[PDB]
Amino acid sequence: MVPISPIETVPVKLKPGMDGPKVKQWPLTEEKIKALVEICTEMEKEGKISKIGPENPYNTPVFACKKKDSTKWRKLVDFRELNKRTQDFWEVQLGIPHPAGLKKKKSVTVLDVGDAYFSVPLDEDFRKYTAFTIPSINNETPGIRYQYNVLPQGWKGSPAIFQSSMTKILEPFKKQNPDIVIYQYMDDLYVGSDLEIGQHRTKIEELRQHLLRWGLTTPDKKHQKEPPFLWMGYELHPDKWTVQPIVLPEKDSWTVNDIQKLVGKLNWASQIYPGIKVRQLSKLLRGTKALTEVIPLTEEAELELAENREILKEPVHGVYYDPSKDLIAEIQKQGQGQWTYQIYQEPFKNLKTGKYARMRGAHTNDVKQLTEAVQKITTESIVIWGKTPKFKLPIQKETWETWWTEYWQATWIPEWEFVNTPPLVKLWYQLEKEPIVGAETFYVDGAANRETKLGKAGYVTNKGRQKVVPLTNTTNQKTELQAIYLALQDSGLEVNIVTDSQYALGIIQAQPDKSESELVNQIIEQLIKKEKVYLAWVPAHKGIGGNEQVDKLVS
Amino acid sequence: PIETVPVKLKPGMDGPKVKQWPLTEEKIKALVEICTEMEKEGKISKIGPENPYNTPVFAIKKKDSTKWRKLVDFRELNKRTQDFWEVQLGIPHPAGLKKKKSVTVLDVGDAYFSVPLDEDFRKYTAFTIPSINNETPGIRYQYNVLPQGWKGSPAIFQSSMTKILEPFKKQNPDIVIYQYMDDLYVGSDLEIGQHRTKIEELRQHLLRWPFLWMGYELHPDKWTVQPIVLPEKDSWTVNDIQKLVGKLNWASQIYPGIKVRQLSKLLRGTKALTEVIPLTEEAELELAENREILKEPVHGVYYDPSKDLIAEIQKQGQGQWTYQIYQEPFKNLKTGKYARMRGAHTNDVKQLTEAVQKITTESIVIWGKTPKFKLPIQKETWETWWTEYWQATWIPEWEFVNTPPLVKLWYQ
DNA sequence: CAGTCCCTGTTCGGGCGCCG
DNA sequence: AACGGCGCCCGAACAGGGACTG
Ligand SMILES: Cc1cn([C@H]2C=C[C@@H](COP(=O)(O)OP(=O)(O)OP(=O)(O)O)O2)c(=O)[nH]c1=O
Ligand SMILES: [Mg+2]
Ligand SMILES: [Mg+2]
Repeated sequence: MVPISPIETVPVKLKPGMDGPKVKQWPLTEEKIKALVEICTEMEKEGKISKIGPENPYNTPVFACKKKDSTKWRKLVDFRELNKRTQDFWEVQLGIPHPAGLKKKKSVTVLDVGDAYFSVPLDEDFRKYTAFTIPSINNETPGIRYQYNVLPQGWKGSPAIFQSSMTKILEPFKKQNPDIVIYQYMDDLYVGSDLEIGQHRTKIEELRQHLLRWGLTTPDKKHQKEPPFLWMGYELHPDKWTVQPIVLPEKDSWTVNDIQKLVGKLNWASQIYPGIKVRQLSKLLRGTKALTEVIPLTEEAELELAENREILKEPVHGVYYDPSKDLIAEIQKQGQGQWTYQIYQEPFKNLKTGKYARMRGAHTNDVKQLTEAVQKITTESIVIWGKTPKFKLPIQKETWETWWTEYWQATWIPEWEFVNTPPLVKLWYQLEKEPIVGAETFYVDGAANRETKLGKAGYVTNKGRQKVVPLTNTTNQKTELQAIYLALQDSGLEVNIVTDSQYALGIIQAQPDKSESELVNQIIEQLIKKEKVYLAWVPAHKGIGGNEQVDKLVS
Repeated sequence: PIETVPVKLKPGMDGPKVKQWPLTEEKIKALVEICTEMEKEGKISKIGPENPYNTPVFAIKKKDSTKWRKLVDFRELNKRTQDFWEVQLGIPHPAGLKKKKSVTVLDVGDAYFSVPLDEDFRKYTAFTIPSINNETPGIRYQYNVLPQGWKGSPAIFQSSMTKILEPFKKQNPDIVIYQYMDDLYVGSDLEIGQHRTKIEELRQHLLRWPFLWMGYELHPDKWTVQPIVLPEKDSWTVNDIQKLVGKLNWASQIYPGIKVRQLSKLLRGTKALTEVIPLTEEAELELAENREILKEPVHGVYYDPSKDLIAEIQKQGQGQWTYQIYQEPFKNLKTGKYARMRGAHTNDVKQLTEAVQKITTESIVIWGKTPKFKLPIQKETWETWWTEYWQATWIPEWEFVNTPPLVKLWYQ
């Protein structure tokens, strides 16, 4: 006979055709034995745990670690076999609140519900599926077995039920206090208002008593009444916010698992520290699949790490969101596919920063990557503030106009303006739209054998110029690119080039300025030196012009 | 007082589990206001996390409308109930709708809110309203009545719809009425004044039983086709003939009678691209014959109702967009071109959005189906912006391609 | 006509950061 | 040694289209 809590239960079923958990206990140290027998006794008197008998043919072990670095201990059940047989839940947590999205509030209070999961009831017909034994001695007393009447910590359905139950309890209070903002993340409650300090504590106590009607306690231990507030890993001040101090490890010999933690902290630091790069550090995590393997720091990864530590020296901070002012996002090119941005409303008062350094595609250009960074910032801004910022981009209006109007794919950038901060993004060459009068016409081609991997590449021109170059360990695609490279090497500043390679033409027409292929990079270098280049395509094996002639040479 | 029609998923399929994407501030505020009124009216109810199903939701404004409309992306749920709205209770497609002079599209989705939904099926209509900056967890609802945007809604209401439209169809035996999704397609050959007058009689006919005041007008008799055309120049260069042979060679996959013998003979040797080549007597003959074959229809091209429609779009530049609709490759059922749409010369995504909506509207009128689109755009670019410009209550299927134009096939 | 190859793309799961 | 959320950078597995060979 246990009392039913005021919180409405959540009906939890299991996957059909499956039963409950039947896993043997795990032998643990005697330190854990004297730290859980006292828990199952206190929770039994408080109605949070009921004792069962032989009519419950289930069992589940429970390993326990200490609480978040404090005097208390934490009990977590290994429901990994129960989760495999429990129904799936739709998570209602859609993201992480960011302090740059908080508005200015005169009064701020951060609460913390004590015993979050242990104050929300479990489904009545589901408590039987949570059986576990507690041996008082490691090898003497068999130990009486108990069950769970609330949400166990470790179950895959506990977080979703608590977040949904917490919302239903706050709904009547929020309806009675519309001007009060309540950021609800798990059990921590961020309460803010523009009321006076005196009247604010009044509504806080009203909220504390409202939650108490459902058995939710807000003890004075984690009650924050004055700045700086520690909320979501940040330091919240009345007019600014900052990340909690980030400590980077400084070792003499670096391994694989240490760089993974190093790049991780730098990613977390790049949300407010401008100009953080992790290109050369993450480049060390390629190929090697041994977490306990020493990796020497390259000269490029060492200078990158030294420049990151100096950024973290001077303390930085972000500001809060003002809906009355516009959102501005400015991007800088950091070189080698690296981009850094800042989002602000007033100049030099950054709400947050960030970086975009993803390299997608074998071949690309700065304009494509800038477009991708704009899309990343836009979606990030819609999550935090619900609107798109005005962009300040280091690309001329004329440059962008030339690219998007000529590209074969739909592409667009929201309302933006040019900012003159070098290095400016530009297109490094432009293919001609019509053939060039007076320029030599190169008919190029290349063939390769699938078996021997041997191939040829060359050209013939209207002036009688000709070349054939034998290649070893190549492909049909590589010889087609090589043929175009030969025509660019051996031509003047203006040249017409005829190929039958849809593969090669598709790469060059997209005006790439960087490539994972050394051959394509050499082709780009030649295309830049030229004054006019006209690429033309013809179907192969059709007796068309000099294409038929150069096809005989290389095949 | 209405028995709920039993609805079951296709055997071997589970309900939709699609994540909600971020919404702008004005869209969330619109949806919170709409869902509050629908909950007060019992159309939707709050649910918990024990419902593992989910379907995205956002808001749109139709053309020349300032009123927010709730739109659910039921695309995943629709193809998991395909044997319902196509085998059990299917809606026949009138072949004469495309022949009418004027066709008006009426929003009748609000009538679906009066029929209850099967209790065993309501869990698959779950959706989640997000919050700005994740201030609060997601607010989850599920539908208690027939939801807008679900292909099962017009199928169940079809029996109710027939009785409502029965007196009007007797009054006007020449008017063709087609129902697709939340819309009603009313076509007639009457004059513009006579047509709009009869449309208002149908509106009053529905009133005696929030977007019924709008009437998007179509003219399928004015819809055009964009054939493959060949350039006509006074002089031809080596480059001109190389492009012509490349275009005719690809066109031979559609018309097998196209020849390039007498034209490739003009390109004998290794000539400069800008060298002028006078067309021979036989080359004029072969080019004139090819121009006539491009006017002749393609052999054995007809619509198969059991196959899916596929639409490809090409960006041609300067506000020009071409498209082809087919079921089998090189067996196009329709080719067309759009120009000077909204966003021309400034916004590719708004134009591409508009083009997809026009092509889908035409497919609904001609065949009663929405095609699957092959969009010339990057996935991340489309998924960032397309809902900003969407003005339709349905959503077609689409995939993303990248085909560099080796030869301008549909627009020289 | 199939069956490969070459090349390039996306999907997903795990490493790490961070929150509770 | 647990659960859930989001982000990054990583590699393996997979899909898909042009092009050559039997
Ligand atoms: C930090 C943490 C948390 N949780 C779950 C449990 C309760 C809520 C909040 O955890 P908590 O605030 O740190 O402890 P809590 O149970 O609330 O007890 P109190 O310290 O608040 O009294 O999230 C978890 O399952 N694993 C974790 O590591
Ligand atoms: Mg707590
Ligand atoms: Mg070739």
